[PDB]
Amino acid sequence: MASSCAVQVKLELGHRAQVRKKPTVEGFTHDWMVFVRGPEHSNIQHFVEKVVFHLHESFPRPKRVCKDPPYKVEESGYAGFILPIEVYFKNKEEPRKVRFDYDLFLHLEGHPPVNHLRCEKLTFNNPTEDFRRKLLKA
Amino acid sequence: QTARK
Repeated sequence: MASSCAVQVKLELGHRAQVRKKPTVEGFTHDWMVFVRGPEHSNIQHFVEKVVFHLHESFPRPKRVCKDPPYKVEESGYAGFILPIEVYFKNKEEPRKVRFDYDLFLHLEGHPPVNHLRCEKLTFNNPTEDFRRKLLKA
Repeated sequence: QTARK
């Protein structure tokens, strides 16, 4: 054709982590929550099929799948770790998904809680008409 | 930061 398209989508990955007043019965010291969302309350479900959070193997059932927003996991724990996150698209071509290795870090007692935000730009060059329609509703 | 695993 005479024309081509490049679509850019912004994602926000982030987490909050707080030292518990009182450890859990297992002795877990922190409460945390990790999330994937669009910026400024934008709807990313238009183009996201699901978000898979791969927790550390010490967690029971570490593969946590979110098929609907909010795309998040809340847990209690004792150590920070790398958390691979897979964002799956409502796309029939490539790419079908994208992966981010998210640093789920915790702060020691006596320091402010963690409130971290990580911004990611995705670029889709010449998506299918169908995927383009989904991306550009978001 | 706390310890890691």
